[PDB]
Amino acid sequence: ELEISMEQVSASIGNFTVDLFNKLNETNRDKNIFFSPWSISSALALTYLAAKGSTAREMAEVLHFTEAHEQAENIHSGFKELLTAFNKPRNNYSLRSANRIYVEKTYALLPTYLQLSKKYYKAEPQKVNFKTAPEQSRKEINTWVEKQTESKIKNLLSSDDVKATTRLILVNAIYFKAEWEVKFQAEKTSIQPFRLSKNKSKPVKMMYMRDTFPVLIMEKMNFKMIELPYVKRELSMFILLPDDIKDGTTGLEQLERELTYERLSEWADSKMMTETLVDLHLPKFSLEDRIDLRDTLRNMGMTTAFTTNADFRGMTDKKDLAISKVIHQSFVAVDEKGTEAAAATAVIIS
Amino acid sequence: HVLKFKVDHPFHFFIRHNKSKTILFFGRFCCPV
Repeated sequence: ELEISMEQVSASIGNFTVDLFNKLNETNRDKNIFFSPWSISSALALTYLAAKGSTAREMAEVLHFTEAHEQAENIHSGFKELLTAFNKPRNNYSLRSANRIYVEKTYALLPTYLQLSKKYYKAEPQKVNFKTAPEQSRKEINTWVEKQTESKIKNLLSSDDVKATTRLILVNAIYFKAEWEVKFQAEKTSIQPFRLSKNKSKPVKMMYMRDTFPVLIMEKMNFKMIELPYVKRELSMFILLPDDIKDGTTGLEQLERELTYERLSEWADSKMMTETLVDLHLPKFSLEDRIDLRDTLRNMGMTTAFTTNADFRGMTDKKDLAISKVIHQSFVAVDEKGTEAAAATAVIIS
Repeated sequence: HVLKFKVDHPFHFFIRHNKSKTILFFGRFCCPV
């Protein structure tokens, strides 16, 4: 039962990842994109727990909890067990995720919502003074996020995000740091050209090694995929690389046009993806980003939650709450030793 | 032979928890710096 629940949530997150990427890609075809769909889905799932009617239904459909309202209890259960799996005690690498509910001290929440939030998301409520101390409250939340992220997600919320009208902020944080199973040797790293397009390139620190990794060759679809395991292969970085640059922009036009999670799932655990000796060249790179996902989520079909018709009576008896912002901030650094990655998502309700 | 896997042009990448097959981070790198 619990195993199936975990598979359903993992599948929902995978579907959401592709949909989210596709929506982000529509407006920004030529920019770096990086996010944690785990963090975004976790924070919005904790929000969905409180949703009712069309507010809930739309969120469930966008997040792939349901197909396009009865609460998806299987999903909340799946998130619980996944969170437990990610937070397993260990000292061979770093993986942790946490959720928290920040609420206006004067605003009463339903006890049933708090016990369910604690059960399924390990989210405890912290009363804060939004009404007459929004800056105090903001810094308090940002400090917690810093602690959960080893200070890699620093000032999550700005003064434009937390105001006197703010009533709840539901936050997820995730932190990951691990060595590669097989680390690159720094002496083999050198300055090499990274080709942005057919007619453009820029210099980057290119890491190099010759070793054996699982590789899927898809000649017909013009791409290859490789898995780069972290220690004990408990997590991996997968890289999808087009065979060359075979279009007028980034080389990813075919891949991005044909991207589905069904395809991505089939590739990622394919029998054709066998252990292959490879001359691996990988850039040393780091990405940071920040976005308010309101507009994006609205364009994906999550509309009612951001309106004066929003219904969050799962957490309150009054229909006086709506989502104002969904702040997502991310960070990743890839180097010879491994990868450090981090993110936070803050659902701001007023 | 040795297969050339040279990541010197735009690519998608993601970090996965393998046992659960959960994508934790997803991205596209197409623009250095």
